[PDB]
Amino acid sequence: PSGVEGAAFQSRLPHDRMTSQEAACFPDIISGPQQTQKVFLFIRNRTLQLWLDNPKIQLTFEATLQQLEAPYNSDTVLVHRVHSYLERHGLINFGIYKRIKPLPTKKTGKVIIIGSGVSGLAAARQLQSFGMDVTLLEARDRVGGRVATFRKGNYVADLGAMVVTGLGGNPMAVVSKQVNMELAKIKQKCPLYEANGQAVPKEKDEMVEQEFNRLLEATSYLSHQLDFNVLNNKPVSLGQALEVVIQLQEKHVKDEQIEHWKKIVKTQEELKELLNKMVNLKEKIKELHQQYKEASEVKPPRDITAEFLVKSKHRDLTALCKEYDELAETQGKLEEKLQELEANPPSDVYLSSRDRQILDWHFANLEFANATPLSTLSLKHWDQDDDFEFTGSHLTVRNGYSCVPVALAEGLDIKLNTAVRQVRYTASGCEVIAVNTRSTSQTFIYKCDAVLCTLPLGVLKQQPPAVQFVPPLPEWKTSAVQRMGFGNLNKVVLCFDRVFWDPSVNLFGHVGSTTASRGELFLFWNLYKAPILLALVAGEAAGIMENISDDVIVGRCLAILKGIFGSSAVPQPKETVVSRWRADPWARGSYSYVAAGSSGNDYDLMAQPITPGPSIPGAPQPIPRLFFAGEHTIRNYPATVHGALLSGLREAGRIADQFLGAMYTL
Amino acid sequence: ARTKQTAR
Amino acid sequence: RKPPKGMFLSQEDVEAVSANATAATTVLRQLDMELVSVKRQIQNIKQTNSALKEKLDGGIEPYRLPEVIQKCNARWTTEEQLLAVQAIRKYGRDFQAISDVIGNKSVVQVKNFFVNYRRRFNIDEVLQEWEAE
Ligand SMILES: Cc1cc2c(cc1C)N(C[C@H](O)[C@H](O)[C@H](O)COP(=O)(O)OP(=O)(O)OC[C@H]1O[C@@H](n3cnc4c(N)ncnc43)[C@H](O)[C@@H]1O)c1[nH]c(=O)[nH]c(=O)c1N2C=O
Repeated sequence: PSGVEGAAFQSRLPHDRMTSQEAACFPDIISGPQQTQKVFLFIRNRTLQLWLDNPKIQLTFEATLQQLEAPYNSDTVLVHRVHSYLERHGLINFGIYKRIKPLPTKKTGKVIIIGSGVSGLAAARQLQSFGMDVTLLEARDRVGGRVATFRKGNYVADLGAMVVTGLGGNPMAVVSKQVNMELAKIKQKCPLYEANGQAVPKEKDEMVEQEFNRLLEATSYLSHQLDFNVLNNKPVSLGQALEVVIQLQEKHVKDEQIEHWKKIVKTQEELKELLNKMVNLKEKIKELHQQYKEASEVKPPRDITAEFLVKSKHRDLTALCKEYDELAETQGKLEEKLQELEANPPSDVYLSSRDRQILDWHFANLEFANATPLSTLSLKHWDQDDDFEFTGSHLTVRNGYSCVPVALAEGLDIKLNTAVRQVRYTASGCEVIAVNTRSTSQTFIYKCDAVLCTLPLGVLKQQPPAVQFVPPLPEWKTSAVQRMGFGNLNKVVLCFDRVFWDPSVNLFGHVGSTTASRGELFLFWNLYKAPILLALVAGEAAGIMENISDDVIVGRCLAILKGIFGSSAVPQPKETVVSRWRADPWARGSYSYVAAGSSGNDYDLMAQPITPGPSIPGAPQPIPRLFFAGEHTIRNYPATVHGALLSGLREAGRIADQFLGAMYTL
Repeated sequence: ARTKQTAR
Repeated sequence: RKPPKGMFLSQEDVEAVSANATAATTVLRQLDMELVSVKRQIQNIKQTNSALKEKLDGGIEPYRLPEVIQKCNARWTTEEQLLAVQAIRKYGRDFQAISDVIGNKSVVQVKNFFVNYRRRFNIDEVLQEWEAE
């Protein structure tokens, strides 16, 4: 889409309709005349288009009105109400951008942000953008959180997220214009190579993918059309629904074969019964013909009974002879209906070992996409957010996805090597106790009005607790925390010094010996200018390969590589880096998923902020003091970098509304 | 979650 | 609203694979053994039906007699009449076979012959006796 309707779409917003969250800020317009609404939508929409057209500089109210046209630029209070609404919820003036109206001399309010992960920096810049006092506490010695880029010499490779899942409606699209980062399109063609070292033929390769895609749809049928979502009081996982689908089809192969072979025995019994009638016809013919020859011996002139018995036997024998030919002609038809059936038997097996070994690889990829074994994804919900997909090609960063978080950190107050370890939120404010990672003796106390918590769900999940909440989080929260899934996925970075792969191929897969290792080093990427190959460990392989030394993982990687490229063409790598996100204390995992028994409505529970109890009994219910952002708090966009950033934007909006007041809801 | 490296 | 073409997913199948974890392996095993039983069963009738095909070699070519190419005449020779009366006793109302035995009388003037000579040759007594068998 283009025009002002494109600005709405590029902002994840219906152009022709007013959102739940615009209704709450503009209830007068929602219940008003359908014409004022349309006014509003165009009054809105337009504004986003100006922001998008030049996102490197602040979009001030004055400029917006100046470029709005009659009759829209009349009700200035509406344009004020709109431009304030957007700026506040970070649909405009978010990211880098030169500031037309430099920041206020005196700040109001004090928020501590836990973690300078991408969500963290997003809120921070926004809150600071809003005249607030922001301080970010990072346990690491670098920013970016799960956005981690490895740079040595000219080698560059992300250990963290490395793809921009399409610019259609992507806020990263705005950031790209702002922070120049080299985005490279990813050629989707991917050829698989079995363990033997030989490429799978296209006919099998196309044949297998379609079955996998068909199989997925099948599960959806089970879920939505047959209410297959509980089983012995437990919730059905996608993995369970895949086996039961494959099983039902295997069964159906056997069902077809039994029908085909039963058709055979039906004919053979007819044929065998038909033969019996032909023997017992022939022997009747044998016997008569004797009688005829015997009766014929009486020589003429014979009296007429003897003459009858000659002619009489002749009719009988011929009569039985025309029978036996009809029978040997029904024979003829059934003896070919039997080579027809042998000529057209059904399929031997639904799937052979080679097939299931390639179909493993397609499941490995699905486990990579969800960072978890398919036996954990909820059947009903694992793809709840599979509707807000961005459009366009997926892309990589050629210069390290680490540049984005580093760009965001510019001019913010970040305490590095600062491990928050206890959060105390009270009616009158909060204090955060953090220690020093380098030296754990050194203790720090941080007092503030609100605390924004971008702690990964893995860190949030840990027993015993990496971080103490006093008072404890309420059960409605903690139980949402156990229900959700935090998955794992790891990468191996192979740093060579010759280029020996098909350079025109970004990605190519390795097929596993077994279902159990379907994720083990199953896929490689040539994304980087330098000679760098990068290899994935997903599914059940993921958590296991963390118990194995680099040199073993690297050795296995080279072996798969040698078998596919020739044992001579594969040098030793000059640098090697293996990731351990599950092991990592500041992540305890990779990103999240919708575990069996969860739903996208846990992701909403995660975002609801906590309002603490009254200090003195009978005191009025206070302000909410603790809030939550990061990848696991945004329902329509979990487990991405853009999703985490949007949650940051979200809370900065929510924070500011609570402590700076909303002056746009009149 | 859902499925990556594709434009659907 | 219907599963992808080729997928076979009916309600009844699906309970039966999930009653317990083992059930899915079981049902498949029954179909394997059940399929094998038909294959064993075939190769008997395939063998037995091979036995009978051998007992029927040569066909019946040696036991055949040539064709009686005989223009149908009208008048009734006294043998043609006497052949007839025995034919009725041994055949009943099967006019074709009775018209074969005689050979030059077609099936209508068989029927006509029963009419005109019914009193003269005491027919019905013959038929009564023919039924008695
Ligand atoms: C291996 C891999 C690959 C991909 C992706 C992810 C991964 C892992 N992800 C997900 C994002 O990485 C993640 O959701 C986001 O970074 C959240 O980002 P987020 O929501 O900000 O989580 P964070 O870890 O960045 O922020 C948490 C911060 O909190 C800090 N911290 C923790 N405990 C602390 C404490 N006690 N005190 C102080 N600080 C503490 C921690 O060090 C970190 O800085 C992708 N996303 C995307 O868009 N494209 C992609 O290709 C990918 N990718 C591959 O496909």
